[PDB]
Amino acid sequence: XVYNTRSGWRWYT
Amino acid sequence: SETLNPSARIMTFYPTMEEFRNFSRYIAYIESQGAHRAGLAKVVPPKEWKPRASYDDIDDLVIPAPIQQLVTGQSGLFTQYNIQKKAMTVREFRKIANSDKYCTPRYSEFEELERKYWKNLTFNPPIYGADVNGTLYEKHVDEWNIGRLRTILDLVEGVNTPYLYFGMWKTSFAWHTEDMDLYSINYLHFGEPKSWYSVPPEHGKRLERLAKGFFPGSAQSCEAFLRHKMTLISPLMLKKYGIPFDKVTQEAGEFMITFPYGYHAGFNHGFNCAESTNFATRRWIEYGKQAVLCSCRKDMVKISMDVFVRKFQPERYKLWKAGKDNTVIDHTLPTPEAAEFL
Amino acid sequence: TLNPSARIMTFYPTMEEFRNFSRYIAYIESQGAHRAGLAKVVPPKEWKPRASYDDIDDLVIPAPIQQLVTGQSGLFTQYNIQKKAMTVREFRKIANSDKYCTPRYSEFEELERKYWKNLTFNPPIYGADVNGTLYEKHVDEWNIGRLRTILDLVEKESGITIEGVNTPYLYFGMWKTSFAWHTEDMDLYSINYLHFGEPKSWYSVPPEHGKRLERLAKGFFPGSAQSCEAFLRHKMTLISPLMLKKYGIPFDKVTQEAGEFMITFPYGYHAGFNHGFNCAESTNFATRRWIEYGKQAVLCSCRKDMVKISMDVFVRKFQPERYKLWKAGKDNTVIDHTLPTPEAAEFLK
Amino acid sequence: LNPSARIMTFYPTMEEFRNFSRYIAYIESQGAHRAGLAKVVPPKEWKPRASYDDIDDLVIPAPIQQLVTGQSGLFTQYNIQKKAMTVREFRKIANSDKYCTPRYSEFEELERKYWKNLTFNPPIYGADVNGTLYEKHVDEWNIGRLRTILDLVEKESGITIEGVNTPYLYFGMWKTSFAWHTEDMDLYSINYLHFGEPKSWYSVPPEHGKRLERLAKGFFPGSAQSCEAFLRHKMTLISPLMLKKYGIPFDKVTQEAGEFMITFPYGYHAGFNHGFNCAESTNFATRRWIEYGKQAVLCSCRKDMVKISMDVFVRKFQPERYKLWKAGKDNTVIDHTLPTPEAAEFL
Amino acid sequence: NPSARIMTFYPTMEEFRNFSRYIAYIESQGAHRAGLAKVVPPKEWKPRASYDDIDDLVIPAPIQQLVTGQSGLFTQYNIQKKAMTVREFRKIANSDKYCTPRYSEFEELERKYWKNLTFNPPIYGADVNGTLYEKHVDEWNIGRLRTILDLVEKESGITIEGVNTPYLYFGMWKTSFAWHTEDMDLYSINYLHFGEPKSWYSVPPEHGKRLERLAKGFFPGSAQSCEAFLRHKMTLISPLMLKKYGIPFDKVTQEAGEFMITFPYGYHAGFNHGFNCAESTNFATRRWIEYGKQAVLCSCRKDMVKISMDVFVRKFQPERYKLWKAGKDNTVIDHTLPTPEAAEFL
Ligand SMILES: [Cl-]
Ligand SMILES: [Cl-]
Ligand SMILES: [Cl-]
Ligand code: NI
Ligand code: NI
Ligand code: NI
Ligand code: NI
Ligand SMILES: [Zn+2]
Ligand SMILES: [Zn+2]
Ligand SMILES: [Zn+2]
Ligand SMILES: [Zn+2]
Repeated sequence: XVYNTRSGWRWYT
Repeated sequence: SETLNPSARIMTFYPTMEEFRNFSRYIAYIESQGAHRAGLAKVVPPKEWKPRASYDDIDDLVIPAPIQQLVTGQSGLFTQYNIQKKAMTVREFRKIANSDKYCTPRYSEFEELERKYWKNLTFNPPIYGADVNGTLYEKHVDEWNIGRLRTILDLVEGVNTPYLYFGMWKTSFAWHTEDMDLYSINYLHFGEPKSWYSVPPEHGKRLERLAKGFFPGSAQSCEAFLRHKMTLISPLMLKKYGIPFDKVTQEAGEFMITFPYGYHAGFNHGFNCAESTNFATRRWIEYGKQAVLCSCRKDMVKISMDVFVRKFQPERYKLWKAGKDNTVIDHTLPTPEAAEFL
Repeated sequence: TLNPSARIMTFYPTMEEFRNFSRYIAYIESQGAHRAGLAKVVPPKEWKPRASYDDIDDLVIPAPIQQLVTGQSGLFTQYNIQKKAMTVREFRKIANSDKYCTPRYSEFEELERKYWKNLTFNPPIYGADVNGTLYEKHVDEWNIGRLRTILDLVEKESGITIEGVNTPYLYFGMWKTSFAWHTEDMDLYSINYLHFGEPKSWYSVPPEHGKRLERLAKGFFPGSAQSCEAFLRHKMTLISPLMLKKYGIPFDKVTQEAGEFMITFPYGYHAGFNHGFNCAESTNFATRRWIEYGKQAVLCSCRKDMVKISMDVFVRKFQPERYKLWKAGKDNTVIDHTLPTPEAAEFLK
Repeated sequence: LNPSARIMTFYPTMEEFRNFSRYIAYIESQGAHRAGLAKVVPPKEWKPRASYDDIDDLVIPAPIQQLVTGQSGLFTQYNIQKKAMTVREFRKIANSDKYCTPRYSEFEELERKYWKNLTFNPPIYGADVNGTLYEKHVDEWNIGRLRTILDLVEKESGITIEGVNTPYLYFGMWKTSFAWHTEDMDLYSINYLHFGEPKSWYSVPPEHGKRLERLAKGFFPGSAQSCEAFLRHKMTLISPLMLKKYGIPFDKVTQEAGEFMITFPYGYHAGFNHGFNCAESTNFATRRWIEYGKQAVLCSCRKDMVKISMDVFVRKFQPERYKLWKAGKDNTVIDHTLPTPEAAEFL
Repeated sequence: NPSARIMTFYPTMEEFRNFSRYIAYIESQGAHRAGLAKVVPPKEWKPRASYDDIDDLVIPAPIQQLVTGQSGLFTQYNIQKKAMTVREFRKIANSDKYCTPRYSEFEELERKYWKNLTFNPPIYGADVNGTLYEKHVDEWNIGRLRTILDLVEKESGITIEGVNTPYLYFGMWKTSFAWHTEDMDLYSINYLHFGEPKSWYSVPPEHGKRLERLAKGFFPGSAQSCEAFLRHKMTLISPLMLKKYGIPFDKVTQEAGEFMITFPYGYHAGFNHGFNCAESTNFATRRWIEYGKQAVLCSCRKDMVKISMDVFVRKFQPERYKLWKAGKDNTVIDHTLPTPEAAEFL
């Protein structure tokens, strides 16, 4: 899924 | 106020050591010169000033969540997908960044490297060592310490913590304003440059309109879809639709300041390390109150403006809490702290 | 011969006597009210400065102060800890909570005993020094916003604004929130109207005996006295009435209730505490009689931001003949604290 | 690019259709396996399920957004995990304007659009969904229970490998694609397109498989140095134009709803979905596969990759060779043309 | 329970040199059980030749300590005062109104402390960034103890003042530090450079939880507002109160030139006898990691100290990493067990 970080949306597969 | 920086062009400042020392006061100063109208400003600190004595002891720094940046798109419109990769050290990251596969191409003029960036954006997806909690400042450095700027943003009851960015060639940051339309400070510790695009806050809406036109699905799914930081729009595309923008290349030892509601984007020329945080001035409070936030994610960055309205606009607290504080922001107006320079 | 006992006098003006505030101050001075240093004025029941207090829950108290009190044997020092801004609603929830609410008591003396017994325990929050007024605009009678006394000359001519002195201050109190022994800045007059809520109890030392209280205070806080000429003006010093009795300081007590005015007179030392959640509005004002006090008021030397009013404008306007003497520094006039204000002539005829 | 390497389609009768393993042997007697890919159209009466109305609330735990990077007919696909969703949410997105099939007249136009837009508008693939859409009472060609010798893995080893000896479901949309690959352990594969738009396939005859990986190695040398069997990552897309350019024989076939697709050992295949559809697939084996299983070059760079112990198979079907193979002295050369022994009945 | 009493150690210079090793040793002797330990350094060892050149050192944020309470339960409020020099501070501290009272036995001074706690609020020159160690001192240098705590700065560069950097404390009579464990339940090192003694109370880690319960019972409002309100370092509890409710505790006075070691989850409190100057910082061992994982932190303030445990777990507890990140790590701490590094001394 995905989580929000300072640099954006980070997708952790 | 509109007489200052009428062009809304990115301004560069060369403070002396005594002008540089008080960071907040200097932000107010550059706003008294109209710097904020560009949405982006450069500050060259005095050569004597160094946040760190050397950068030879950072090989052991760990990038917990490097991101491989896949880019899809064409015709100057792209969407970037940051894929979390296996943790690595700055040494490992530097070895990849400088390797043949990922290193900066040959170029003479900047415009050539920009052309290559916009041409090859979708190929050989690079790794960005982004969003590392950390600082490369030494403890004793009290000027422009991104780790502890001590702005009113500290009142939040971490946006004000420092983040390290280990870039390699054609690592990108998408078009966006800061979370809560805050200020940004970005210092380039070492390495190759970082090129920036910026749209004046005065014209931010126009960019948004353009963006909504090109990604109608994303806009339908989220009013503030640009806040996902996935949207890349080439400057040629902005020029094609008459959107005022400026560009500036940041080199090692230089500060970039993004101002409230300044849309900016850019890319790294090669292996580098930057350090950035968000900060605020009193001017930001209205921005914070009016910032259009990302609806679709529960973990978006949302700061309660309540403490700021109480402390700095007590007379309006009631009105604001009743949804009736319809103040209109004047993007040309300097922060009140600039009074002593006006 | 007027008010020899120097006891706190209460007044019940009719609506017509009430109208001219400055004139009524002259009247109550004609009656010797100023000799107590403190006087209560109950306005006519028809009079109200505001139709309702229903719409203030979201009024912000910028700098609530938690009052830490240290001391023993009727001698205490109060330290104000600034806290983050809170609304009147939040302040009232705290004030009326079981932790901070007024304790159960039969008669006032019991609550006074509890105040002096628990003064140092469970520090309360005081919604003090709030810039604003709860008076409605139309009210012309006793408007703490516009009392239109001679003190206006500070802002009118000298152009100087002094918060809580020139302008109105609101005060949200809870049980055992205190104001320390002090006279007003520049030894001015004070007006305090209790809009709503529980009573506020006052101790008052007659101006005639103010120097005695000072002398006692200096004895009890020698270090503070060495540091500052007028250390009581820091408004940190609490002295129980039992200590005033023990060392023969004349004083009087009066409890002020919602809808009531309290006037403090030049060089009238006073202190007190709030019974529970309440809201008071106060400002400073002046009469011609105050001018001599202002000229002679001993001031805080240890702080650069202390309240000082330039008396020149006043002496020029109301003591024309004396300016040159006073400006020379040989105007050794001696205040008689019993003499009413000159404006009281018409009430003494 | 060879007459015996062309994909054959078979139209069995219900009587021919019943015994699956036997029909696989038959089509191999007919040389189907030489194309590496074969189509089997089941009899018109046969259905694995009465209706597909009840599946709309079915959940896709891990939909995959297929981000493709590359150019000049060479691409790498990255599978980005998405929020779980139902096939109703999936169908909405699939049929929406951004992800619906383009307007086309002939397949060739749709193929050209696929290879032209491969790297744009990443589709979501409801792939690798455990479960079957066969009704449990269907004994013919049940992907859930093919009753092939591959069963020996679960029956003897007790190992369950999801997608290999269990059924997988695939909810596709336009431009969703599967990269060039052979099956795990170079097994057989079965693919049934339950409903919806077609799935187009590319096949390289097993005889030329080594050539393809050779080509792949030359074009992804980093991936090749990292992993010998890097194509097993299923990330590598190569266009028909590149195959033709480098002299790799291939064939293409389009699978419509209701049709079966058989993948033969070491048959590299790739392809894409025309639009919203649902496919069910699993792996299976024959005696012929055992040798492939013994010789399959596998992924060395990931510990979770599928590896089947060939012991049980050699022991049961090549007893004479067991010790020899365990000694590492089994140097049998596979003949990709030869049909499976069970096809001797048809020869 | 001498097994859990405060121990004092007198290392020779050779065994003094390796600080981390010596911590492992005193743990082998069971010093960690008290939660507090004294280390008297070699008489030849000195961190700094003279203390007469620091009079001009500025105390940026000296705090006046207002204390409110009764019956051995108090709350301490720290009122920031104007910056002052060491010179000004010592002048006040040694003045008549703030000097140490006259006393013969330590117990008399303790009695006066607890009797006069709420009166005459002292000023505490606390949390002064800096070190009084001379640069070329490689033994027990609070500025650079070289413990595994350093890893967090080594991997991120982040420093937390007073935690991975030294702090100076200029105390006077009756300046107190409330009941607390260290941030992240770390180890603490405190060296009294000069001046009057500092008295300490320590509750054994074994019984630390009991203390928390007791505190929660006395400050239910504070306990409802914050999970770990003791971390505010505002709560003063007299030894009489601890005894009454059966909380085991020990007391020790630290003289000038003496080290105190605070052990993970060792609650401690105390007061300064008179004008003095101490230097402290935090540090860690492998044993600390579990404490750091299980430390109950302040939930009501964003400025509270929080260290990311991922570095430590990944490096020293790979086996549990997946479970710990999963939340399936149910390790129970045996506060009795010494640090693995103590293996040398059995
Ligand atoms: Cl879109
Ligand atoms: Cl004193
Ligand atoms: Cl490669
Ligand atoms: Ni930014
Ligand atoms: Ni007053
Ligand atoms: Ni396949
Ligand atoms: Ni401590
Ligand atoms: Zn959004
Ligand atoms: Zn003063
Ligand atoms: Zn591999
Ligand atoms: Zn807390």
